[PDB]
Amino acid sequence: QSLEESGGRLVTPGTPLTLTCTVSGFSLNNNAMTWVRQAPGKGLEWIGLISRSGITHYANWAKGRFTISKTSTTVDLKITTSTTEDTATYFCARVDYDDYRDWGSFNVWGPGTLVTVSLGQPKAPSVFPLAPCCPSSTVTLGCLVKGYLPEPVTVTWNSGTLTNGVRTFPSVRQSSGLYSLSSVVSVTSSSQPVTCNVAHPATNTKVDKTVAP
Amino acid sequence: AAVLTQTPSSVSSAVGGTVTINCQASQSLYNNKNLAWYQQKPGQRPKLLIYSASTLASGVPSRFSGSGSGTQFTLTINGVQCDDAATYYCQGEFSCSSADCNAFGGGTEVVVKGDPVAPTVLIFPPAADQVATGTVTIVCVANKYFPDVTVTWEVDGTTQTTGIENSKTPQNSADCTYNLSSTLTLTSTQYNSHKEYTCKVTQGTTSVVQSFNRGDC
Amino acid sequence: HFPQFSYS
Repeated sequence: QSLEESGGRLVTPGTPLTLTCTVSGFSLNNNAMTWVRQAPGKGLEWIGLISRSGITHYANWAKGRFTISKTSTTVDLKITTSTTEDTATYFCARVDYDDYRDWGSFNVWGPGTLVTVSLGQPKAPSVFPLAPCCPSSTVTLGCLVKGYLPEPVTVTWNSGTLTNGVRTFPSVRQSSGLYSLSSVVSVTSSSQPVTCNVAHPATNTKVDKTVAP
Repeated sequence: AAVLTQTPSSVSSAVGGTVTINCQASQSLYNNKNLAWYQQKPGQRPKLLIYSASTLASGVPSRFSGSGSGTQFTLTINGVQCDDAATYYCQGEFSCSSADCNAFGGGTEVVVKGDPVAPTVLIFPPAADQVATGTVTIVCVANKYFPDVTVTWEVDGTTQTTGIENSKTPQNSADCTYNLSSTLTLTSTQYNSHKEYTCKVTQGTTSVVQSFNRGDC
Repeated sequence: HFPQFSYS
């Protein structure tokens, strides 16, 4: 009943990558699985699938560079040699057929894992407070999260307990190849200081910035 | 080979309108009707809406329907809601012996037009510790608006033509509104050698402006 | 044959 992909990271062009999809609530002995990817800002693209008895099928574009294997609880995707065009979120999904009919669809999906095929090394974000120029009754504060590689970062406020009035904008990749985003929160003049918590798994970093008007 | 040609690539609909999306297969589908439709909210995984051309999946509202057979298929949203702002994809199954077993259409971005709301605007001067890094990044936000806006930056009255990156939140699921961040990046030398920084957000004919002087903040 | 995926 749930799927979780792992293994996404920054990949040097020309090197191999293995992703894993861990399955909870059913056995792959009884369920076919597929991998699908999506480049940033682009469409879904089918890669290949593995049947219950372990027969693999690949898109023609993928044949010979992508390999699927499985256990009863995991399914892997190995990329032989990676290139920039392989930068994508990779999803695993259940393929919906049984011994009586084939419904044709992929009806259970994981959240995806992000693969970044790029030159560069992992780089932790620089975090800067956002506050208005110099009391106002209602004020927006924030954190600018600049210059990181790869995606993702996670931004929370007050350790995830401040929720209402938060807007965390989609990341943008700069021409440098680094990423940036801002997160803002609306508070009022009666509020205590607010703290943005910025995590960057690729560099095992966690940085807090406390902001007040 | 086997492909699905999905049209349109984008469409905008008022709340309560009807949206039909077309998927044309380049060859007949497996079982004649194994065409599925997915919804994808920005940054989220795909969700199955319809399978076998016309069967509504689990957890899908009745305003979604699908039709077709052979090579021509459609998805209809009957009475679009703000929550329906998303990208939709068809997916066809083909005979593995003659083509790729599956393929996706190229997607359709659906924008939902809600009640017009003019933006308010905020500008954020750089934190004190930015300028020592050699680069300064100024942030402007346009709040809670519909329809789309354009953003321009002016530095001592000169409209900027580089250094600007914009990012828009997904449409709000209740009221269809957007939020926008616009960031201007300059060198520290450029920043320190200019005074007035203005973010101008224009919706139709109507501009809203926020400014600061480097000297003041 | 069927399921189609369960044949090379």
